[PDB]
Amino acid sequence: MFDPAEKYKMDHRRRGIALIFNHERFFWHLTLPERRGTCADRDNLTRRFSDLGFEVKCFNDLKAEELLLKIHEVSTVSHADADCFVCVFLSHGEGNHIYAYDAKIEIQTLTGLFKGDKCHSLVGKPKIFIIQAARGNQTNITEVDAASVYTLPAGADFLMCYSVAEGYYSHRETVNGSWYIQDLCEMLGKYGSSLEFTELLTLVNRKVSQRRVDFCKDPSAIGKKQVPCFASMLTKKLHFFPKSNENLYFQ
Amino acid sequence: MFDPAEKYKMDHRRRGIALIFNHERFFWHLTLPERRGTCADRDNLTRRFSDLGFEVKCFNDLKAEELLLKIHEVSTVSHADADCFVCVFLSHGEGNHIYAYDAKIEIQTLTGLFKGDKCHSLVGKPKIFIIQAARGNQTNITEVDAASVYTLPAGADFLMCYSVAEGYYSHRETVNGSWYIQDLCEMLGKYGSSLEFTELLTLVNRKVSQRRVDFCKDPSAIGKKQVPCFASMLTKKLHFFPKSN
Ligand SMILES: Oc1cc(F)ccc1CNc1ncccc1-c1cocn1
Repeated sequence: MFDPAEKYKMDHRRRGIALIFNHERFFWHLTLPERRGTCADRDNLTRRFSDLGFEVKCFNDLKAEELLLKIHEVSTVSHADADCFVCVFLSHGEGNHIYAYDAKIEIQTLTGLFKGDKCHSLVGKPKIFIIQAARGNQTNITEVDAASVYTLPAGADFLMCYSVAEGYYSHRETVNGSWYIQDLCEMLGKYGSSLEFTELLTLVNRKVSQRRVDFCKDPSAIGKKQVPCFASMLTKKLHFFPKSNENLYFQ
Repeated sequence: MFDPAEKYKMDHRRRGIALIFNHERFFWHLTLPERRGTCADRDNLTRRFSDLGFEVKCFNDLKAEELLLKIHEVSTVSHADADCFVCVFLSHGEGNHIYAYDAKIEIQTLTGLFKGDKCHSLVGKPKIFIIQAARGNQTNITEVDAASVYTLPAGADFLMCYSVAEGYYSHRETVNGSWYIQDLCEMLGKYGSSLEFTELLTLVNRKVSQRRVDFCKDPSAIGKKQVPCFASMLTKKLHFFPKSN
């Protein structure tokens, strides 16, 4: 019965939830810079994921306790009537940690909450994480952070998506937002509803790698390329085809 | 004129080289077990990559010096007339290291040799690494190792492919070979020449995740699932369509 073109089942009543944890400022005693532009990212993401049928829930500058609570909440709610789950971090990070407002959180513990064992409603459905996180270096300027967050995998049917890989650099325009998120969102706009999601993420890798970094306003920001990646542990093709909502309840 | 279905150019004279570093035994003072079965893997890989047009070059139980030499050799030869480059490690590993016969080698330094800067002939062409490596635990039995090798990325136009992810377990049958390699090679056989390579690797993730581990001859090998992954830094679709000659 084995099928090389098998797709994830994306015919549930609702598409599912897209969390967006958005971090602009941090507690003084962490000594991390403002991520001026992260709001463009949040809004651009919010729009593109909405037009794909996600209930988008944004959360600005949560402390560790608040963040762990809101994400544990979402893991224990039923996704039984949902196609998939998306979770997005716009912050600083280091190694296997993302930064909340007040301290770092182990990424494995956030993905761990949606592992088949602990969230039955999502077993066999895609769990996509998107992570725009790097090291805080210290009108519209382009700021550049060094890659810092390990490009971890997660578990069966997870897709981990990363702004930048080891040895490369992450770019954020202070008005237009992160290079990764701009190009992710451009591709979501044009191709989200037709293309297989990893096919799309590959276009994002081209779009971002192709961005030139030879003629730069800061002389020290020259020759710092951005190459994003993704770690697929998906088992099927993933498409976000428009859902039929013609005389149906999808709330 | 940006194109969402853009493919890597796979119309060069030759397909390219597939290295296979194959490690069965290790120096006494490392205390790592025989990988009985790794020869099935090597032969199965050799066949499937040959039928796709690769010049396959296997190397059995090289010491660190020998391995670094053979792979530096290959990085400095011209691949100008080649579609891509494949490199395969069948060994033990830990963190960001693969085991040669006599000591561990930093994976970044092996991938580093094919980074655009250092190997011009391969810039903009896919560089695929496939890594069947885990922690040596100590007729046809199924042996089970804990995942140990970090699922690293590499650079523009690299595809890093991994037998197993953090928290999961890697299986090798002592005659039939590694679960990952069996299912990789089955899929290469059936679909290698038609399917996009990441589409294929995804089938391998299904095939291997689906392998049941509830009714096992060893009671202690029960409930140890295998989930492989891949870290794509590819920028285009990758197909191994039959070359005309
Ligand atoms: O993927 C894994 C597999 C395992 F078996 C064990 C652990 C990991 C996660 N580690 C990483 N993953 C990707 C890039 C870097 C790391 C890294 C570097 O240092 C510490 N971690």
